[PDB]
Amino acid sequence: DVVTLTRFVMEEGRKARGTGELTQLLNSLCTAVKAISSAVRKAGIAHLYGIAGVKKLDVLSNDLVMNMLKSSFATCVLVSEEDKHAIIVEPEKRGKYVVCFDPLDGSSNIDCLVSVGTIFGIYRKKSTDEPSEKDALQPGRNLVAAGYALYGSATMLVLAMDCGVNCFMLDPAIGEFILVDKDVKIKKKGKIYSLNEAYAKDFDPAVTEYIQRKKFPPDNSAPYGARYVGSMVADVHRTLVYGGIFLYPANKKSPNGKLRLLYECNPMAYVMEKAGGMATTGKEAVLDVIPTDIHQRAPIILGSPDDVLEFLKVYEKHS
Amino acid sequence: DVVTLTRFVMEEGRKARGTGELTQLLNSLCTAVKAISSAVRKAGIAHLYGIAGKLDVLSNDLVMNMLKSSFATCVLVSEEDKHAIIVEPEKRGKYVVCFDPLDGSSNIDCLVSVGTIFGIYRKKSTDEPSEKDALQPGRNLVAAGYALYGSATMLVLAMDCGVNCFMLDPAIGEFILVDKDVKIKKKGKIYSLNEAYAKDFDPAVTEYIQRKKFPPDNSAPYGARYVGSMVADVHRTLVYGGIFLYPANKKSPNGKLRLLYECNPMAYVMEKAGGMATTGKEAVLDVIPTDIHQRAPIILGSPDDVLEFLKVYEKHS
Amino acid sequence: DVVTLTRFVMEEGRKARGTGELTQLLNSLCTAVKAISSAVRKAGIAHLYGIAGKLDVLSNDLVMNMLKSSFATCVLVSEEDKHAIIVEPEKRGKYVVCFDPLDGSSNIDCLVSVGTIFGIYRKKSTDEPSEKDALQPGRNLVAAGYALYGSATMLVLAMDCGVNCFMLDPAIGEFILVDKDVKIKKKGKIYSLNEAYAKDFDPAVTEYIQRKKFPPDNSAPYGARYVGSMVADVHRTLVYGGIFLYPANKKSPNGKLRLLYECNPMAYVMEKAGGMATTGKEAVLDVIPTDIHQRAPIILGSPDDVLEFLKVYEKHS
Amino acid sequence: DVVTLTRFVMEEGRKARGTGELTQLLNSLCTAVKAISSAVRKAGIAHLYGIAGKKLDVLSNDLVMNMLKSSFATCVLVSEEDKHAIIVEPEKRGKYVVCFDPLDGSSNIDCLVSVGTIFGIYRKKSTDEPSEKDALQPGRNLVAAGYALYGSATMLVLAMDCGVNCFMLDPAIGEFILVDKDVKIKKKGKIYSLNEAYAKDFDPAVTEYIQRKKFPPDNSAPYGARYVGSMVADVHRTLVYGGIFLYPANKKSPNGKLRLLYECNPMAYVMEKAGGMATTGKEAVLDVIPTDIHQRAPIILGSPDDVLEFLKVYEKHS
Ligand SMILES: Nc1ncnc2c1ncn2[C@@H]1O[C@H](COP(=O)(O)O)[C@@H](O)[C@H]1O
Ligand SMILES: Nc1ncnc2c1ncn2[C@@H]1O[C@H](COP(=O)(O)O)[C@@H](O)[C@H]1O
Ligand SMILES: Nc1ncnc2c1ncn2[C@@H]1O[C@H](COP(=O)(O)O)[C@@H](O)[C@H]1O
Ligand SMILES: Nc1ncnc2c1ncn2[C@@H]1O[C@H](COP(=O)(O)O)[C@@H](O)[C@H]1O
Repeated sequence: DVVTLTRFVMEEGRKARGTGELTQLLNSLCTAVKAISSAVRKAGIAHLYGIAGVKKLDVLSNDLVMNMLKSSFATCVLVSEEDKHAIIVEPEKRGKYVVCFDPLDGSSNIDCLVSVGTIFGIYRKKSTDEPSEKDALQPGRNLVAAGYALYGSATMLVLAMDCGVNCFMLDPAIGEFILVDKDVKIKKKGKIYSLNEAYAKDFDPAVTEYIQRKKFPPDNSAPYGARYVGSMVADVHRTLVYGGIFLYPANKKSPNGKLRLLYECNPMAYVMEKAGGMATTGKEAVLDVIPTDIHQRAPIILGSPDDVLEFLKVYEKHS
Repeated sequence: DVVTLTRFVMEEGRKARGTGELTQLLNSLCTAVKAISSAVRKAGIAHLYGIAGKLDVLSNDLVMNMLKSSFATCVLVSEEDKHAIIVEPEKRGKYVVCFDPLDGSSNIDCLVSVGTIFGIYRKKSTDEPSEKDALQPGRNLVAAGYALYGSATMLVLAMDCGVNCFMLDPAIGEFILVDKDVKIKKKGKIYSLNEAYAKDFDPAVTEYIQRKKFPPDNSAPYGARYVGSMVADVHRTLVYGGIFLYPANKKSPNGKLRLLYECNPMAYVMEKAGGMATTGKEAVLDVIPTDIHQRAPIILGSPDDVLEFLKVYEKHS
Repeated sequence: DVVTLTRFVMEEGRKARGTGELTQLLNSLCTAVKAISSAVRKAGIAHLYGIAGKLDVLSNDLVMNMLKSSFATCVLVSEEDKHAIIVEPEKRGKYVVCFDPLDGSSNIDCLVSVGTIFGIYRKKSTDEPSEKDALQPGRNLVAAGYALYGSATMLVLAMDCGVNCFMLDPAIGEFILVDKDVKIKKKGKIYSLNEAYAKDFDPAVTEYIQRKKFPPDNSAPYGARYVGSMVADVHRTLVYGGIFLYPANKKSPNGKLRLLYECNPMAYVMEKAGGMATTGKEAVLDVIPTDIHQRAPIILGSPDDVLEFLKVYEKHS
Repeated sequence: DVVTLTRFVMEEGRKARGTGELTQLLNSLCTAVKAISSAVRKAGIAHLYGIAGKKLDVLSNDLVMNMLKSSFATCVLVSEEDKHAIIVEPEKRGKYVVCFDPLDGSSNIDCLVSVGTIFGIYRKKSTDEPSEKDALQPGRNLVAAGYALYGSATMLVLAMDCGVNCFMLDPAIGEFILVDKDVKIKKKGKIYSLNEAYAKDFDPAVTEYIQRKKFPPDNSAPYGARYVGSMVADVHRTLVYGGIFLYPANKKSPNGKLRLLYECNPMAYVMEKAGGMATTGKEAVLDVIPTDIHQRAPIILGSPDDVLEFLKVYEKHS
């Protein structure tokens, strides 16, 4: 039976015997995402070039996501990549959830018409205290739901919650997300590696060794294929679907990595873990780092379990 | 004030005093690219998943049928077809179109950028059409371009006057001209190639890549980016500048990419944008084919980046 | 704040402390309707005219399938099917839905507005589901409404709390709420019926019409509009006020529009919008169905206009 | 096997050996009609309703106007929406005068019924500096005319000297597909269309005619009646399914209410080219010499035999 994202989430809420606050939050985020998809695809640019005689996309996506999340009456703290401070929703529109999100990841690459996406992660406010940004600083392990939408050749939403990962595809002709892959699990070992090899001179010796093992295999197996789109969502998605490892490791220029923790690392780490994968900083699992700044960055090496173990072994070999 | 692809192509056709045949051909190609864009975006998959109770094949069919219908073609060479398709006599015209309907079709599962590459040579031969009519060097190209289905659908069309990028507005289904007489940056900052095959790279491309991560003059290293979809990687080179290399690595030491419908369109585009495209040994538009599916090595990009590659190449010959 | 048909129905759902059966049924209906809208706007037909080489059945199938799949229906009565469909025991829920999948389908050739009409009852008996659960008088409706595919697509949804109108934004696949707690004008200035039947009208309606063209006093005449598809005509009546009439006539002694999925849904919308709907002899919402495809007379619209019809009607009984 | 509007129009420009200017005008108009259909269908209303935190017929006029000036094919543009004729800037002038109603019946849009765009195109017949007088040509001199109906699907009906051709917009690729070729009207239909409020003000010929239509003298079946109140929807149903449309003169002007240059003449032209008729009661609509760009005219149009039947009872009350 076809199932849409909306009929799936609603039914899952019924099983969960929830009041419907998270379901609203999610039905809101699903509209924000169709609107961002529509804009990314440039529906309307004829008007910008004077067919009849606008905001930069990342400003617009931040506004659509934030406006729909406030109007859901399910949020109290929202953290966005675009905003230096956590937004505390006005009491009238308050609910119990905290939402960390990256509205248009890889937006830099839009001029080059590169895949771009939206990352989000949902924490329940654990405090009984008046909402402050101290409610967003929860470890990834405490996530209720997390996921991403990827605006590629087609638009796909991947939604991860305690039951697992489910992929959903947008049909633009009717504005519905159809369930196309349920209970997605990742390849145990894959054949591809992703990292920006441009930083070769600033790489950590353990990273340096791991790539070489993939280029010139000791046991003279097939060399691993290289791929690096440079937009996190395109890269974790291909890693989920096909398997392999994605690395955005700590390199000398940026000792804590470059990728932000709450809205890029923890959502992706949670997807990867619920699909049978792993995500590690090198030292710990990404989902266990306890955040001290809502915009804190983390190293991330994530992907197919065997491949992350192999990296972790060359890593442990340099302690 | 607005120009659409249709008004541009019709107007250029007028300036050139053409019979209207190449104009009818480019229009058919435009409709095909929109129909492929809608199908790449999965418009209608709810009907597959049973709401009311192949894509690369579809793309090939859409292009084939539209081109035949244009009454502008005599020989059609496709990536999906082992032999050149010769048009029925009634539907014949003077042009030869070589096209890869959906480059990177593998990647559609990972929803990675996909594209339609195409080249148009005029049939100069007096004879009845045959596969040999597709064996003309890229230097004999009348027009070429691609359509990328990346985060938005953009068509890049290059003809004698220069390159022009067009943005598809899906709402009204119209390609609006967004960039005229495009010229690529002289030097770029990104190098693109699959470093997995490092084990099989001839010493010159190995030395080239090293000079990009550890620069002799102490500049900053180039960034690395590799979609693994030629159209995607060449459009980022066209727009952001840089160099793209699918060299002959020992595993497939003739290159991978095909000359008639992959390398020569992107090469023609690069030359009309002020760029360069080489096999290392010679310029890609000049290598005369022996086989419609002949592979070639190709290195293309900003003039000073491709010039830099040629210098380490010649320092190994 | 924007409110969409999805966010609005959820909230009504939580206020009503429902189990979510009806919310799932209304979510299902929403999807079906955006799918029928696309099919009506002829999306994809290029494919049929060979770009690469009956609308009501597809509409019946989209509403039928989305409804069995909601797990909330147990008896479905469509205009298309001669018998009430009984849902399969695994897929049963408590609601009984009567619907006309693409009302006005006969005029789609002439590109006339078309729409979908639905009513939702709640099964009353504990017996095995049968055609008899569908036979409840209109007064017992939990919700009812229609979707008009006109110059834009609109869904009007009446529930006990009131009538609300939603507009489809086709760029994002969302029904945005544009009018909330609609109420109809008390007296209108448009009368709507097929005056071609004049030879067969009973004297009450023949007097009533003459009374609108030649006012017995000296009011301006009422203007006349008859699009010819109930959804288009009753939607104009709701928005602009007036009266719509499709009475019995000798050839249709019992009327022509069907009680269960045409008259009762519109009567419920009229009545919750502060309007009236009558057969002439009794309110449409109070007649008891004996058969599912039963015909009935209906005059509906602004309260003052319908009352003035009822006075000339009773003057001839 | 498709032929699109772009291909049909281009192939036809080539056969007629034109310079290509009429082809640029007609191409420009096709885009403007697709831009309007998107707007009519409410694509984007979420932004107006604040998803991120009449104007429709003024926008329609802006889309048609700016697309035709840029075609470089026009020199005088007469719009319903504008009091005076627009003269094109000397550097963008071509040889065509276009008369158009950019969104016909945009009163019915609240109620969401069918609205449409109507146009007729003329060639400038004199050497003089362009003026409103260039637009003052009887419809007999039209080069091409048509309309676009934004009904349940969007359709463009184009009528040129060779015939009337109906094209359907596939919105999923924005392409007008030729769905029917060289269209001909039925000789006689079974629908009559007019607003019967005016019964009080109807002159005796149309009162007699409509009466013969509901109480048919020869005891045949009576005609059905339909009236949408948007001329595009009403004339289109008349083309497609046959019958008669009337919007006659009465005390609300002895001259009718619809307009000659951009409502009457385009539909009168399409009607004749589909094998139908269009009269003012006295002269064929395509022959009345206009003297003002917003001049009104009575119009009865439709199947040949039906218009001929009205002319018989019209002539009876003179
Ligand atoms: N739609 C949903 N799908 C998954 N679980 C949900 C759903 N809605 C609510 N639940 C769960 O029930 C708890 C309370 O939900 P709620 O009452 O809606 O705020 C949440 O923390 C969720 O984990
Ligand atoms: N639309 C076009 N834009 C660019 N040049 C064209 C155009 N159409 C034709 N010409 C030129 O004229 C030659 C013959 O065109 P034709 O006779 O129309 O098929 C072409 O091969 C082009 O070099
Ligand atoms: N979404 C809703 N809109 C308004 N009424 C509702 C809704 N959901 C539940 N109801 C009311 O509560 C009753 C039980 O609904 P339910 O248990 O979900 O099937 C229905 O018959 C309605 O009268
Ligand atoms: N696309 C076409 N369809 C049919 N007739 C055309 C078309 N293009 C040109 N014509 C005819 O040729 C004449 C001269 O063409 P032009 O020089 O472009 O204005 C026009 O006034 C028309 O009568």
